[PDB]
Amino acid sequence: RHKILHRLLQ
Amino acid sequence: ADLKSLAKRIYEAYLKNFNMNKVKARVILSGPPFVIHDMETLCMAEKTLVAKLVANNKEAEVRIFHCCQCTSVETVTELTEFAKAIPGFANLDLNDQVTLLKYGVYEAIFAMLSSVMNKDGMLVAYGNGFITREFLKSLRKPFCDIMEPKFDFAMKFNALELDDSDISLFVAAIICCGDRPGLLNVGHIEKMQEGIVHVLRLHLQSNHPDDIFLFPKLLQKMADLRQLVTEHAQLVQIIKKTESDAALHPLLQEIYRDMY
Ligand SMILES: CC/C=C\C/C=C\C/C=C\C/C=C\C/C=C\CCCC(=O)O
Repeated sequence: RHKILHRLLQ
Repeated sequence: ADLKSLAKRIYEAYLKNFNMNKVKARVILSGPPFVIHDMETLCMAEKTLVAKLVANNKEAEVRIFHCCQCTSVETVTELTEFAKAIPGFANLDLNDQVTLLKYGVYEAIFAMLSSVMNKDGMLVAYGNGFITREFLKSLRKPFCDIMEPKFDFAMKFNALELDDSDISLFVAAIICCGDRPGLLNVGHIEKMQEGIVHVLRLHLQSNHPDDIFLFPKLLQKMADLRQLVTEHAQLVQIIKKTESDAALHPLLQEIYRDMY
């Protein structure tokens, strides 16, 4: 549900 | 544990990850930034600083709001890197990392925005523009309502005379907040928060011996920021629903969605 934030966190 | 070292590590991460800090901003604000005080100078600044946006065009207020969102997107990215450098953050469940950032980024954004604001305006576009507070007030509704509460917060926040070493810890405390909705490991986050807040408390004692209430003042500012963000999100929803041309960037849509 937070694909971008989740990506930035990787 | 070495609290002085944790504070220095958080400060170093702040200096590394944010393009703007209070020292940089003050150098610029002291006197180069192109001054935006009316529609003529807005249009001139756009042609120099965001040429692609006016090479076609939307209403001036909608173009300004687009530049607002672009700034927020960039600051969210900086905050995510900063958070990943906060000692202990990376050990959290990835879902909790997302939750902490979702609820914390706009509180942190408006706290840090104070560093580029004075009573007359604010730095924009990576320090290359200065847009006046009166010009933003002059925009048509609802866009003239975006920035004024943020200036009001910043004037009182700036009167605290914090420096970047303080603000870095304050932003870390904003992010490391155990009462955000939907957290999975509340206990661990609360202990992480307790640790960061302890470092903040000791740092303020050392750095501001003149102001014995600075720590409780800053706790109150954290609560003020949560209210500011709740109200900001409400205005953004009004804009999203009534302003077809004011497209919301997808990262900001995912942050706002199901927030308050
Ligand atoms: C040359 C023109 C470029 C920039 C000047 C135009 C607009 C101001 C730019 C940035 C303002 C700074 C921060 C935005 C603060 C609040 C609105 C945030 C919008 C949001 O993400 O919900």
